[PDB]
Amino acid sequence: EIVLTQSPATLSLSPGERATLSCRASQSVSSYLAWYQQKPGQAPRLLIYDASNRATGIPARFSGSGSGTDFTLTISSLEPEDFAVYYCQQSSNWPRTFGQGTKVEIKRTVAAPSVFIFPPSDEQLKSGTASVVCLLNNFYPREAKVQWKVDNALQSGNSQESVTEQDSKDSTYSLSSTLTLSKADYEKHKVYACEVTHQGLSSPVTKSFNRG
Amino acid sequence: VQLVESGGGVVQPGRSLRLDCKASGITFSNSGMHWVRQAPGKGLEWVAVIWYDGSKRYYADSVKGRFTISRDNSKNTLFLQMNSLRAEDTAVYYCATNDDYWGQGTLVTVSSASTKGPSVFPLAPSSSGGTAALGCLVKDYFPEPVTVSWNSGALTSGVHTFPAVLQSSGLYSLSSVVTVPSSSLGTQTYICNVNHKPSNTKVDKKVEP
Amino acid sequence: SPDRPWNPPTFSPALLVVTEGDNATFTCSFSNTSESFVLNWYRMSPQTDKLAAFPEDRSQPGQDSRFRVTQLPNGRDFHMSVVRARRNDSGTYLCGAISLAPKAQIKESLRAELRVTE
Repeated sequence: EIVLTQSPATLSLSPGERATLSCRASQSVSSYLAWYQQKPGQAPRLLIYDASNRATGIPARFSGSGSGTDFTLTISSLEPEDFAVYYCQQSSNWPRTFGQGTKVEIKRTVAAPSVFIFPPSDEQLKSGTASVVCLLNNFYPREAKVQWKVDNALQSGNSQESVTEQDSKDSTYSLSSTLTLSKADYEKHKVYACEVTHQGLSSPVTKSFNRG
Repeated sequence: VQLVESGGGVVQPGRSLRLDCKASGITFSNSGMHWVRQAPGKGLEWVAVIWYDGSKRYYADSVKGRFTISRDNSKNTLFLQMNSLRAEDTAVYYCATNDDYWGQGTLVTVSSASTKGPSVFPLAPSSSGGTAALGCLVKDYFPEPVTVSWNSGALTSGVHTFPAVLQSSGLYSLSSVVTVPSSSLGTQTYICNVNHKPSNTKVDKKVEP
Repeated sequence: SPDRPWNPPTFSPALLVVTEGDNATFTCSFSNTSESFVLNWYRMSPQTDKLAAFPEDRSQPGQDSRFRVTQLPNGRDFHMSVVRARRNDSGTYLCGAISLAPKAQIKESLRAELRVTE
């Protein structure tokens, strides 16, 4: 299998700006590279095949280049429609291999998040389990770190994050990290703290509470 | 001018299943066909290909010996036989011609988990910046999806419903949160609305600080 | 060859000589029942230049025209015609067939030459 690496991971632009996306092969596919477009909850859309040739009924602003190993898809004047995830593909040999894809993200002003911490539902305990939720609403960019700290102590291997898709109007994300602990171990500690770090934060802020 | 797929949904491990892709308003019989899946939240992965007549076919290493790709050119139907399915094979399977006509995609979920209704737990609010945040936590249900409304769709501003994440139990869990003004807590009652249609479950939770 | 062998169109004559200001015509006979193909007319240079095509392209402005493509009644042969031929209209001409799939694949005939006297 050939390994297609796409760069960058995310691209933050605005309507009208240039867009250049790169794809690197573990090997040489010659010109057999293709480029696809995908929006959330949809099927892949062909854009450029054979690295130059543009798909039919595809806007002129879309183009491509590169040969052999490295190739570049380009969007001259970016459009609000064009914000999506872009994968390349090689038809050289088998198996046909895609890339991880590059995400073209809407670029906005930098807004720091809002940190909220929710103690385990009283009733959720009646079951024998506890879940702590650290909510982060309305921020940008997407980069965020959340360290769970119980009683000054370390912790990890527990939590799972989730982040909503980019807001339509606002253009910001939202993240919610959950911490699920046995009802027992939950009760044998004191403070539950959520430490968050964001490029909009002048200094990492930590929300917490006590079992009582 | 389409490709319509079929034969998806939930199946236990090791149990087989078979996809059907019926093309229309094209010439299927003379085009070549492909199979491409994608794991949820992850990129696309090529699966298999069959030449238009069937003279040759190639697979992905991940599917060898298990999957089988074929076509009946008479009925203009592409077939995919998926045998010995593993939980990892969970994906959305699209069919596409070599000339790149793609379908809607068909969803196949592989899990040993039974169909279970969600537990719904309240998330107590505030202590924020002038606004209060109150969520509801929908846990240990299967399979997806679950519709959530707040006060029967009568409150949408500040509503955020996070994508459900699959957890070590093999059961999904998510959190739906809404942002409201602090001072309003108690003049305006907040009730969460949970629906899981397959499990046939509807729950309304009254969230109070 | 996953898709399927699709054999290219043809052109005629190999060398066409018309007086200048006069009308020259080439005949492209292409037949496919299956799918949807669009015929294109070309002339090269020191390098494809698209002159006409069928169905007639209305997309770009520029009103009248010299180069035009039309299907004959038998529904196999097509008429490739430059009218009011200049002296610099001479050069390597050709035709090609094009599919309608997004990944559309093109095949061209064997190029022919035109000469304009006077």
